[PDB]
Amino acid sequence: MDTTVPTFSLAELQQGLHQDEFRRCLRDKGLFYLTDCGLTDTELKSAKDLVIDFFEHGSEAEKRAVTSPVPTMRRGFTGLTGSYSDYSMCYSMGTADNLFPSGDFERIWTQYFDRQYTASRAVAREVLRATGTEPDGGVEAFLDCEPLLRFRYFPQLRMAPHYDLSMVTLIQQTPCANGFVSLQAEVGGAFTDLPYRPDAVLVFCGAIATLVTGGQVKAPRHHVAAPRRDQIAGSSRTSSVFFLRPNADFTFSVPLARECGFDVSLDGETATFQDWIGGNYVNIRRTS
Amino acid sequence: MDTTVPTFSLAELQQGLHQDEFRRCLRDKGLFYLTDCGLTDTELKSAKDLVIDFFEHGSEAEKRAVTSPVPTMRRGFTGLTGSYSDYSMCYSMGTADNLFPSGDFERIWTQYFDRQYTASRAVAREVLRATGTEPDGGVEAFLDCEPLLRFRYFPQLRMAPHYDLSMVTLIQQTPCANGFVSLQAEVGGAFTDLPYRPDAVLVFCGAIATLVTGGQVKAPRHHVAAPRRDQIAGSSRTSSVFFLRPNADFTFSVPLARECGFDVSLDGETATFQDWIGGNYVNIRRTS
Amino acid sequence: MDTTVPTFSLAELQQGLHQDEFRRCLRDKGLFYLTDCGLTDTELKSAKDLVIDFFEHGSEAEKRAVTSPVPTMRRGFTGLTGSYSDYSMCYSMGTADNLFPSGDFERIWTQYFDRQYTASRAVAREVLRATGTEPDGGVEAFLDCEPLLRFRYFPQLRMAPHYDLSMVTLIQQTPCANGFVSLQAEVGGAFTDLPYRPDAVLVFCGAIATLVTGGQVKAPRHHVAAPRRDQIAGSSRTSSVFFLRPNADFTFSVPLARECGFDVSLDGETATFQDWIGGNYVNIRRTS
Ligand SMILES: CC1(C)S[C@@H]2[C@H](NC(=O)[C@@H](N)c3ccccc3)C(=O)N2[C@H]1C(=O)O
Ligand SMILES: CC1(C)S[C@@H]2[C@H](NC(=O)[C@@H](N)c3ccccc3)C(=O)N2[C@H]1C(=O)O
Ligand SMILES: CC1(C)S[C@@H]2[C@H](NC(=O)[C@@H](N)c3ccccc3)C(=O)N2[C@H]1C(=O)O
Ligand SMILES: [Fe+2]
Ligand SMILES: [Fe+2]
Ligand SMILES: [Fe+2]
Repeated sequence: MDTTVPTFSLAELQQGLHQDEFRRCLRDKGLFYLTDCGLTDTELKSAKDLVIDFFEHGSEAEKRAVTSPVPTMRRGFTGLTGSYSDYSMCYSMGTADNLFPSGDFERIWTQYFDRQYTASRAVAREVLRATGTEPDGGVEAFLDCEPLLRFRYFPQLRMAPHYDLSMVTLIQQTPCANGFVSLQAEVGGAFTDLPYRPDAVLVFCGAIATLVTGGQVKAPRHHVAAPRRDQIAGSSRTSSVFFLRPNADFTFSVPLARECGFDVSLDGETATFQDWIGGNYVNIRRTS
Repeated sequence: MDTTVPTFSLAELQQGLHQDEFRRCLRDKGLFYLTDCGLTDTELKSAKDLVIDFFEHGSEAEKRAVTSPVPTMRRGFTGLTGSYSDYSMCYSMGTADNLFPSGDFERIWTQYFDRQYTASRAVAREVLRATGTEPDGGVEAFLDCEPLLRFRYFPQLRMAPHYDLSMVTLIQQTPCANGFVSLQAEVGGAFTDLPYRPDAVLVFCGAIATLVTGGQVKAPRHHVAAPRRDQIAGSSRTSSVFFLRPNADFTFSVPLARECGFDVSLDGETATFQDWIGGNYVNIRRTS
Repeated sequence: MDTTVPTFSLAELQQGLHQDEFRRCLRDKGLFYLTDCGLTDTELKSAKDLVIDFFEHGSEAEKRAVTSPVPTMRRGFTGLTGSYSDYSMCYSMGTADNLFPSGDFERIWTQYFDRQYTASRAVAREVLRATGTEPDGGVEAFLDCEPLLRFRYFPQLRMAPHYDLSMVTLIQQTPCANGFVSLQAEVGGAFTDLPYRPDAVLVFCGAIATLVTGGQVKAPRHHVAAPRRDQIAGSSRTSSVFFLRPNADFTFSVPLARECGFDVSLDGETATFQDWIGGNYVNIRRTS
């Protein structure tokens, strides 16, 4: 195996190009960079700009006003002697129930969310087409789902190894000033760098892609590294992480789940996502 | 915001005093000290006395006889080369299925439990009244619930940051001989000391208060710190932690849950506590 | 209490010998070594031989071909700059859906699995008989279940303290060249060594034995230690861990569960294993 993380143009895939390369990428790697999907650096920088201003310059009171009463990191702001936000701050959003610091932030972030949600649906549609997969209930009902967007600022592991439990996850990063590459994934049994690319988004396949396709798609393990010390000046970083997550009522075959590695304890022949994961979303999982 | 942790007299709240102060405390802080609730230092010391004697002087055989066959810390004693109890010992009780080292311990601990359970119900009734909340099924059925009391001796973080998943949690501590203040909570985005007060109990609102009230009550994050070394002589401590926990069949609105931050994966319009958390109680949660 | 970990011959127990000793062992310890159960060192070495050859000498491509697309450690190979397998490698199997590196490996490992599954059922039948226990639905339907076998190579804690959630767990180890004893369990409130025995398998009772027997069987806590440094040359080791796990539909009394320490949040009077643990198997649990 070439252990190179590939790149695909969404526009080209949608035109039927690179069918074998894409399908083998999904089976053997389960991650790739995606160009030509409507996600520019320019917009990343505009959404990034307005939230970073809020993180640095918003007051305790303004933060409070967009903090959920339970600290779940589902919507709004999460700071996370001193503060939980010493380590990192988060801003989360979905298709509704959002908490916005102002009308300007709302306009920018709604647009950014919608662009990520469209791209995510679109790449997912290609993963399903590439694998000949018709979800129970059909493709469009499956993709009209329960996305979660989290943007996270890290001051100068960071994140332990895990796989995602999404259909797909779209990641936009900003680079470390000092060049350190924090995001890593297992490819060919070894940890491969996943650097910022100004022209592309990183796609990880998650365990729901494995499930829905009957095991035709790998859900790779990945983690976020921390610098040496030679590299701990200018080591701060941000990431925009978009989880395309199924509806609670997403239904699948139990015997099929078993065949691809899922250690289910489910009686009978079909089950729902809620049956499997329970009554709260679980976005990530460790192999341990 | 004043980030002072307030104190309320339960007797005064029950007479309708400090309505605005209490309601704003619940919304903006979700914790407070409570006086005038039937919980003296004297009784803490009497229950504390008899269990500490058991911890230090009870034999392996006497410990065994009040240890559950599965090490869940639900009832009885939990020790928790050498032993799991090197780090800490626990004594747990509920409204039934209790394991008591003797008739004297049973009398003292039953009375102590009942006083904490009454106070917990009583403060919870005030939180519900303050927020205009009628639980599905009514107030009294909601409060006749599944409490758990755990008393824990810590030898000289200790507890990672979390919020509780109770309606309310009542905490009585004994101080460190050397003055160190181990319990901390986020208030105004910063870690505030929560010291022993001889005349008062500390109340944390938990995520069930947030849920049942439709988001009118904050569930604060809190953690237990460890000394410096200048403060690691005389750093042992004890805490009595009373979780007022809903019945499995406690029913709530799914859309309402979503509106206040709960990242539910629940199909349809109502759900039960068992639907949400699953078939075992989960007492605490991290934001991570 | 004698805190010696006892040994029983399965053949003798099946003939009705040592009834009191066995029953008191289950109640007070919940672990023992088992001889005369069809599990030789010779076979351990033959299954061990062929998998260790695969771990050291199988290629990336051959590993890939027996790796599940989701990294669950349910079937096949789990490696677990550099690799997740730097720390340890795993090989997992069940009664079906297995992934085998070759016809020779398959023959050897199928036979090894079957021998462990037979021994596990057989010792479990004795635990149930010793405690006068008839599972809902009868003994044989209960024991025709969902086993999982994991073989794990550890290079030179390792495993945090936990109890198992199996009916029983059978452990075959190979020793450290340097004599260090990694596996430890709580017996008499203290950590007792559990060394390799060439003629015997180690049996841990799990929480399902506690549950099904109404609390007549202890589920002990255990952990895997790491050497000093004087003992970190020749500290690598392997273990074969067989979990005899109930069917999803295993049914028990909720009030009875409560009586023995299980902190269930289950409405009504009976429940299933799936109700209690959820839709994925959970093999181990910490007291924390
Ligand atoms: C590696 C990842 C793709 S998944 C991981 C992590 N996951 C989350 O925050 C997610 N659990 C979350 C969303 C909303 C509320 C609570 C929590 C995240 O972000 N990391 C991404 C990254 O580092 O690139
Ligand atoms: C911060 C807290 C209010 S909640 C936290 C912790 N929680 C538990 O022990 C509880 N999970 C438990 C009860 C019974 C059986 C198993 C476990 C506890 O005690 N700490 C309190 C404290 O330190 O003041
Ligand atoms: C102490 C133990 C008896 S249980 C513990 C651990 N558990 C597992 O690997 C098990 N969770 C597993 C099986 C399959 C897929 C995912 C995970 C294991 O192995 N250790 C044994 C040991 O060290 O002797
Ligand atoms: Fe991830
Ligand atoms: Fe707590
Ligand atoms: Fe174990």
